Amino acid sequence: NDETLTVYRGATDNKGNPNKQVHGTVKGVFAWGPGTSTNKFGRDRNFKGESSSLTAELYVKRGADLKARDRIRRANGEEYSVVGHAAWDQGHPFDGFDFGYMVFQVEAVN
Amino acid sequence: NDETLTVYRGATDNKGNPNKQVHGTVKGVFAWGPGTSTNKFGRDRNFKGESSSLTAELYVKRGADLKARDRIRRANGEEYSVVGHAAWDQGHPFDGFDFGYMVFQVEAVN
Amino acid sequence: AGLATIDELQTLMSTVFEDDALEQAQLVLDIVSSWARVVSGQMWPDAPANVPDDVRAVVLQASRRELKNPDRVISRQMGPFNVQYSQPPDGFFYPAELAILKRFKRSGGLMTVSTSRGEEGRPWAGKTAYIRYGDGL
Amino acid sequence: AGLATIDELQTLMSTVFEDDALEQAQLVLDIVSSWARVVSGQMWPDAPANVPDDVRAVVLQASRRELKNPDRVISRQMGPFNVQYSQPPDGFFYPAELAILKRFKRSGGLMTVSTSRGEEGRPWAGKTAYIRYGDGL
Amino acid sequence: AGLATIDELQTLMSTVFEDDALEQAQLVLDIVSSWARVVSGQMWPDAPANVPDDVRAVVLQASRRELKNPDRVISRQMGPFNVQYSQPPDGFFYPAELAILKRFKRSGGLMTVSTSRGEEGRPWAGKTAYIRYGDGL
Amino acid sequence: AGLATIDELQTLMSTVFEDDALEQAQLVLDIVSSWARVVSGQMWPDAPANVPDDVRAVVLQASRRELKNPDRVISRQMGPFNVQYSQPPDGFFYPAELAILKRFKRSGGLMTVSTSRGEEGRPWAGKTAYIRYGDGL
Repeated sequence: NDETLTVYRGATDNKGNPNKQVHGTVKGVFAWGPGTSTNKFGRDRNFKGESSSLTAELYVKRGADLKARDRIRRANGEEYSVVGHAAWDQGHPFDGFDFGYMVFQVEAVN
Repeated sequence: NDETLTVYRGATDNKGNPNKQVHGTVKGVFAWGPGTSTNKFGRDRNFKGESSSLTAELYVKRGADLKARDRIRRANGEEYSVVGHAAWDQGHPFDGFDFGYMVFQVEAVN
Repeated sequence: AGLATIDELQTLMSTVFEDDALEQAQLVLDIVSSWARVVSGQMWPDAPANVPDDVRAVVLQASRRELKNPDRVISRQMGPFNVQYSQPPDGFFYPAELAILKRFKRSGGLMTVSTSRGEEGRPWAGKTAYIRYGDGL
Repeated sequence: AGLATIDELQTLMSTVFEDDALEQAQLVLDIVSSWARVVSGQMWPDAPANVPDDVRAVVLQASRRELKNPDRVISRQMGPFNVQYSQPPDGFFYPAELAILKRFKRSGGLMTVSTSRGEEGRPWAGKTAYIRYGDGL
Repeated sequence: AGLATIDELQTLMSTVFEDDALEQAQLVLDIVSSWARVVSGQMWPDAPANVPDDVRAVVLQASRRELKNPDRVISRQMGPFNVQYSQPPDGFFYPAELAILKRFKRSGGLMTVSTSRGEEGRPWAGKTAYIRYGDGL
Repeated sequence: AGLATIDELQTLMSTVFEDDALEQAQLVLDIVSSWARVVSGQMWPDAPANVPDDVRAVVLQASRRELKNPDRVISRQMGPFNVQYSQPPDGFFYPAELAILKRFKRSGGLMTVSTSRGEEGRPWAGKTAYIRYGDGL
């Protein structure tokens, strides 16, 4: 089924010092690709060293504690960052039925 | 069904000082993706700090008070800006049937 | 006419009717009530007085279907949003609803018509020729 | 009416009904109870007293299929998420559910109608012409 | 009611039910037990005492399908993830499950109904007219 | 119950069951064994003693099908990977498995039911009226 995700919440002030603390646990699943393929891994190139860039989609239950501008840690150790408000967060325009699912474009850096 | 949207209307003069006031409420729905996927979130990169860029589509009833070069606020607090004239704002070329729907490419910044 | 009222329809649709929407809903409900009356065959003089729950349910459902889509549509989509309804009924009522409505018909519905061979009939040619031969009793 | 209550429906749907949602759910449940009553043919004077578990199951299931997916839709999708339902029944109850409701009907359901040849019948033309020739016993 | 308990259902689903999920599962299991009871025709006074393994299997499976499929869906997908189930049965039980449930019915299930020609019958018109001409033995 | 054990199922699936997976597998195997027993009609008092290889094969296969997919999924895919199974059996078994299970039934399976015309029968009305006119031999 689903797997628990550690969420870190924090708002940067004018001093530019982030203050991220534990906000609880959220249940969600990851999707490394929009369709039948997978997203390519970015190359830092300019950065001195070696790294990778990834943009995935996170599926979470409606009305979850997760919110944009937060940090997400998986069960293996990698830490991701989610940005941007949730998409498809509305009911059916014709009838009003609710799927209860939203997509988060989480950026994978580890 | 639909959700009310706050619309802000204002025309910039030669002085470059915007004057945006409340023009009323408009009913519409949001679509964060052209097809079965979702639009990627832009990165400011050059801008000092962190932000996001988004380009969505807004579906509104025909003959609404909404017009291009306006500001849109949702029910949660985020404020969007709509630019460009509405598309598909015509009847059937063969018969003349009217769908009554138009698409607005609204830019999401919050 | 008007088997059903407008308040319970509003509660069923979870919306409020105003301006021409209320008038359109009332007209549609009256049309559906007339169709139910003609299908059942009864009259219901006092419309919102007896009005059994079966016909109320039938007319409310038919009005809901009519208001949801006035033109019979199978699949309708606008951009990413898509919806595909089932097969619409030929009339305002589904066959099950029509069968429920035909309950009030007398007997099992197997009504008959009295045919004739184009004859009137005179059952007196032979009886009035008798002459009274008694005391007149 | 009201064969089923609202608490067990809330537990079945794992949600709570409030505002117009509670009223809409109550109206739907009453409609379904009326349909089940007319299909079965019984009356159930004390509605939430005897109310066998079979009819409770039927009305709860029909109320669920009415509250969720109100207008009959086969496939409904918005964006990346899609869902396709099975073929909706003609009425609020599936054909399998109708058999359970028709259980309470007398005998096997093969009720008959007494036909006639348009005749009243007078079984006394020949008996009253007898004259008492005895002691009057 | 309650042919099956909740612990073996939890083991079958490999999950634990809490909050209103336990109540919903119990209600679904009671509904399925009532349906199995009415299909089989027996009563099972002591529900979790005799409760043969066949009916336990049927009710557990039906509860599993109901919990994992509240509204009958053919294909459901959310983004890249997709799943398509088989054709749902008309009722809570598949035809094989229904046949297994109908095992407890008496004989082969070919029960009959005693018809009549609208007659009561008086098998004494001709016997009581006899006058005792003996010793009264 | 328990026609088959858990070690040979583990070898067939090439996996080891632990925690609630072992309990779920045992419950599924018990359910399948009960269904096979009721289909065949035998009892098998000592379950893992006689337990012919045919029924062991049938129960192991049914357990494997149940563990692989309990929702009877036709086609399931997540991302690039896709899989589409064949048509699932109705209850648990394909027709060949059911035919093999019904081997143990007596004769060819064409069992009959003894009907009656609602009569008890008294084969003594006429024999006990005879009076002994001999020596009592």
